[PDB]
Amino acid sequence: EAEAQEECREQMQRQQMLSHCRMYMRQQMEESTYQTMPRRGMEPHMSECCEQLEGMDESCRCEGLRMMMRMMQQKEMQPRGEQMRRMMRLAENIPSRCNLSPMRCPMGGSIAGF
Repeated sequence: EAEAQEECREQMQRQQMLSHCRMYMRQQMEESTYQTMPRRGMEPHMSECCEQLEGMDESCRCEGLRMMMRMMQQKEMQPRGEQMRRMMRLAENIPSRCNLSPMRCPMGGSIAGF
């Protein structure tokens, strides 16, 4: 855990992506029909949160998802087994879209390219 972690954690507050992100979860509920992300112009809902990570420092991005993921469920752990289960894969895809060759993640002093 690098001392610069504070910069990351602090910035996370600014990155209030969880608001739109939370909306995305709800969107998943309604989107339960079309949830399958189409190549032709993907859903903007996901893109909304994408900018936040994308705007968040790379090293901070690692901690961001971890903190946000836990915070998301904590804020309002949506109740759903089969439905949300599918969302899991989609969830990882959201940050993939903004993901970028990460050199090192100060999250527990990663070894390889986290």
